[PDB]
Amino acid sequence: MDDYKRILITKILKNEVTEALGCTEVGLIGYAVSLCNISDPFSIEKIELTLNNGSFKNAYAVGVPNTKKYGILPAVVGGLLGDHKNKLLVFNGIKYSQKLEDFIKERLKIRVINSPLYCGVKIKDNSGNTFESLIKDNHLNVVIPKINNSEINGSEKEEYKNLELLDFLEYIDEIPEEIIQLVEKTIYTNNNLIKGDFLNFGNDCLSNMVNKTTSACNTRMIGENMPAMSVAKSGNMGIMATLPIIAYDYSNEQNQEKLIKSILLSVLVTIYATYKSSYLMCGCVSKGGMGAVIGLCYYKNGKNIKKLDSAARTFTANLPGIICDGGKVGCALKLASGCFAAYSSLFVDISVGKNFKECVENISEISK
Amino acid sequence: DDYKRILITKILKNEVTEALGCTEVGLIGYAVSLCNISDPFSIEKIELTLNNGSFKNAYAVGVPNTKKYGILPAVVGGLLGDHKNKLLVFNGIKYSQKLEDFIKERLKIRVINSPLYCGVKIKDNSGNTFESLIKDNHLNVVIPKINNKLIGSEKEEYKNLELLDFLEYIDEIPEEIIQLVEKTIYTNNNLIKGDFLNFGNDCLSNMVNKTTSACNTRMIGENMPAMSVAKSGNMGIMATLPIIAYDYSNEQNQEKLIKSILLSVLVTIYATYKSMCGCVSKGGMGAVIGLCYYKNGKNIKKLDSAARTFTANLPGIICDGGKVGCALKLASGCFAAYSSLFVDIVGKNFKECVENISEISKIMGDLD
Ligand code: FES
Ligand code: FES
Ligand SMILES: [Cl-]
Repeated sequence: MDDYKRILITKILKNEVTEALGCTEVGLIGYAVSLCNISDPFSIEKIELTLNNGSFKNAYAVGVPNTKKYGILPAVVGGLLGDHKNKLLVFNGIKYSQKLEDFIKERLKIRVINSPLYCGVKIKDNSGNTFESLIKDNHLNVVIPKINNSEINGSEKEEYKNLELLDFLEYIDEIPEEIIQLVEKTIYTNNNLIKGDFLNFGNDCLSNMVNKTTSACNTRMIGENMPAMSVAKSGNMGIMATLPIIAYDYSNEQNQEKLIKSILLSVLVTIYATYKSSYLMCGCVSKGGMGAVIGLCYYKNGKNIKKLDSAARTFTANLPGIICDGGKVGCALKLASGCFAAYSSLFVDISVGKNFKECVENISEISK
Repeated sequence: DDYKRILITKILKNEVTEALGCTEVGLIGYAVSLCNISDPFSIEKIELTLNNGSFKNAYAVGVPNTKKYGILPAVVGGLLGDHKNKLLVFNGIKYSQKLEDFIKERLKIRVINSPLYCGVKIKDNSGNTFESLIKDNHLNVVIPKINNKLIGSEKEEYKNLELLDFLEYIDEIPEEIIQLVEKTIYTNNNLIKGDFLNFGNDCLSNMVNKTTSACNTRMIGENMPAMSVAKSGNMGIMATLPIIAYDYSNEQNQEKLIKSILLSVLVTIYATYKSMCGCVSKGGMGAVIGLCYYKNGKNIKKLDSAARTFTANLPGIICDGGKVGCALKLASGCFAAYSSLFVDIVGKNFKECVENISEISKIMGDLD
């Protein structure tokens, strides 16, 4: 029950659980374009956007919220219309302009590079003035312009990646008030993404998990005007960490107290797995699904360390596809596979590590 | 028209065979039997060299007709069996507890990090030496030099066939092939014993439960054979069991079952010829195609969509955990094959998909 640990986990939770309107690809472009703070978008002579291929491929299939359009072009226009103070909720309240879209299309150049996360914007004005913007790395830090920080150090995340599973189990038993509100907002937000049926096999627990997870994932993908609660700057890791648990709870006890603790443990595990991991390819399901299998195991078996280690082991052995196909449906399919692996891991015991910590570290080593 | 019928029929008779135990123990038994020792009690030393990709998948596998698990009883079973039986070497053996204890004192196991390898070296109480070697794939007997029994240009022609060719073949099946398909259905249905992965009752959870149950029956070493496809019993289970379970859950059409099972076997052999493990990537492709034919008939647009979705939702490929890891991979294969029949998007068509999965399995094999 150390109070130093409680403040460290709280700061990391407040830093890694954030709202994002639209998928990372379009939202990141919109935020980077808004950071240039152009007063008159019609006074622009040239706009060059530099994106890495790893991320931003599949941006063509992503709906930009409040535009009724898909891809990079509407995301740039949306950024010119949005406010940088909104961060990844930049598309909120924007009034899409078809006039600005056609104006920008005949002025937009896209440069694609082969590198980790990168989103740079360079803009030439009709008066010679230049404006630059830059968001970099999977932690989405604004490099250009220099902004005031809520300020997690490298040593802080190093301390968190040395914590044990028991530390997260203790934390969920005495959750701060501010974190209870955050978890409840996460549950509400990600449950609101459930709309039309995407993959409904039956009425049982597993199919409700698959159907609700794939439905929330499709709602984001099509460009609906619903924010999502992302975990470690990934809206997919957010859905994967929360929706299989929200659906499991709906199919079982409908216990709001158990749901808060299981969702929180899942987010804590998802951040932990992300911090231990190195990026090169996807990981939404290997990290978010590990949070889900642990969170589901806590809902099902309580504070049982022998059960938790057995679910981590079975999940690591039944790990889904390394590479995601992308496109309009790829992520939804991987997330449905993640549901199956996380759910089925709660019924098989193996003999891939010897415990939760060794399992997360093993999945980290396979990222080569 | 009739040239294709004879080619397909010969390949069907050559690739659909009975197998008693799992490949790991059966391969050891066959390699030990290839030394053809007259008196097993006249042996001074036995060294078995195995690659790790098959050693780890053998430490808990039951050896048929022994009531024991692992490498030691498989070697003893090989000393008792006949090399003319190949993959059915453990058939009819009379296990000797005296020979087991005798051999345990003289047996050395060397483990190497390489593709499939199973070598046996034996020193006689008279100084004479006897060597055996199977490598790359079971039945590839390098030492001793043997005449080629089962049948490169025939497989090359079959590798160039279209999906339509298999759809035509299942509409006018020879009598000898209908008996083979019925024997395959009976044999693999007989492996279903105790429930392994329940999930209640649904078409999907029935497929999962029956597939994982048949796998567990083989894994524990029961003296009941399996119908293997391109050798490998796991590939036979994956190609047949999900279809047998789907048929039991929806209608009970024996005619549609025969055609769907046959198409699945035809696709499974095709995918194998167009090539590491791949039990689920090849057998599961046969299953999704066979299930799609049961569900939609001779519809090429549906079949193309089923292969595309399966290729995008492709399971693990690299199986860890152990022997239970195979049952988990086959349960994941059930989910991917079943769910692929409800989502439309990869290759673009069946042929491009089989060729694509083949290219990615090579990349996974180059990791180690
Ligand atoms: S990009 Fe991660 S699941 Fe698709
Ligand atoms: S060896 Fe093929 S699924 Fe395990
Ligand atoms: Cl096998």
